[PDB]
Amino acid sequence: STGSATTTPIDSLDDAYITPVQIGTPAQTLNLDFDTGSSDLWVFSSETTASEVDGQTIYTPSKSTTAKLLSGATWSISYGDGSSSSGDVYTDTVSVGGLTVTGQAVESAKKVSSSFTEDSTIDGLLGLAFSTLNTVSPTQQKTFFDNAKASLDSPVFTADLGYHAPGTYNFGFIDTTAYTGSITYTAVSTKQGFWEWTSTGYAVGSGTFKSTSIDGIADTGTTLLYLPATVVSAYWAQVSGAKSSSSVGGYVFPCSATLPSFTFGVGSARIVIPGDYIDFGPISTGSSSCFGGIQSSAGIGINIFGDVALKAAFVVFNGATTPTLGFASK
Ligand SMILES: CCN(CC)C(C)=N
Repeated sequence: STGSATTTPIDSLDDAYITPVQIGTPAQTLNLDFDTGSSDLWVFSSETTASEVDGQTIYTPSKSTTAKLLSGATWSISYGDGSSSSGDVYTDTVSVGGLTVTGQAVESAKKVSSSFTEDSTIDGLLGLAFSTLNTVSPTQQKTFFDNAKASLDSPVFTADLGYHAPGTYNFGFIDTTAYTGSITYTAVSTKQGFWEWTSTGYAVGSGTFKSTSIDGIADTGTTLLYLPATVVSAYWAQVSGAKSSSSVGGYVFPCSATLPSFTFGVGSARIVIPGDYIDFGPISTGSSSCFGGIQSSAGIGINIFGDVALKAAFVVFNGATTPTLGFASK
């Protein structure tokens, strides 16, 4: 089997991407944030504290003939940005782009933190990291991908995120029309439960390539590109007036600037992030100070190849017995 679903930016800045997902019988369609940095599929629901729902579409398990309470199971998750959610668990039929999994754990939120409430466009998350990170207790549950894998034509999914435009998540096949050149594959460590790999270096604009190992994670659920302070300083040094602002919480730059590109290495291959991808707009409405799309990972403990990096590539998440990651230009 295969599946193919369009993913759409939630706003004009590509702050996140939502993908429609069918849950239950008859189908209830929710728009979920596909997140290769976590491993829980959770949704706003009829059980979510009413004051914490503001415009989201909810899953109502009592209206699904295939929903079954997973007795005794609870979940609780907190993300790198300080947000969180928790609740109980149902199993139900879940379909993405024509690919159907029966008996999928659907984690129903009883509580969500303010940033989720405040984002009316995201009805929940669909985790695509390794199932070892799944938070369901006392019996850990599998991701949608892990459940689907044996049925797929090939045990892979691909992320093709758009810049200020829709893109595609495919399951079970590689669309050879969706990228240019060849796909370069690179080794993955699953030791931390992430799609963790090592970039071979970077360049800033038309500058020379610096060969240096940068261990990090491919994370569709993170907006920006978080890299070591040395690398980030070298980038912003090429932008007149750019500075790190503790009050704003990162590097900012004059909105009048033209940003240089940023290149990252994948083996001997190179992925080029155009300068415009690194512009996240005024820090507040009407400001002439703009927020940078490349930021320091120094306070995080891990480097993160988030959407800013991934949207510059066609990315293969290869879930074979020994997983690997593939990157192609597009
Ligand atoms: C987990 C990231 N997130 C969704 C974009 C929020 C609202 N905190």
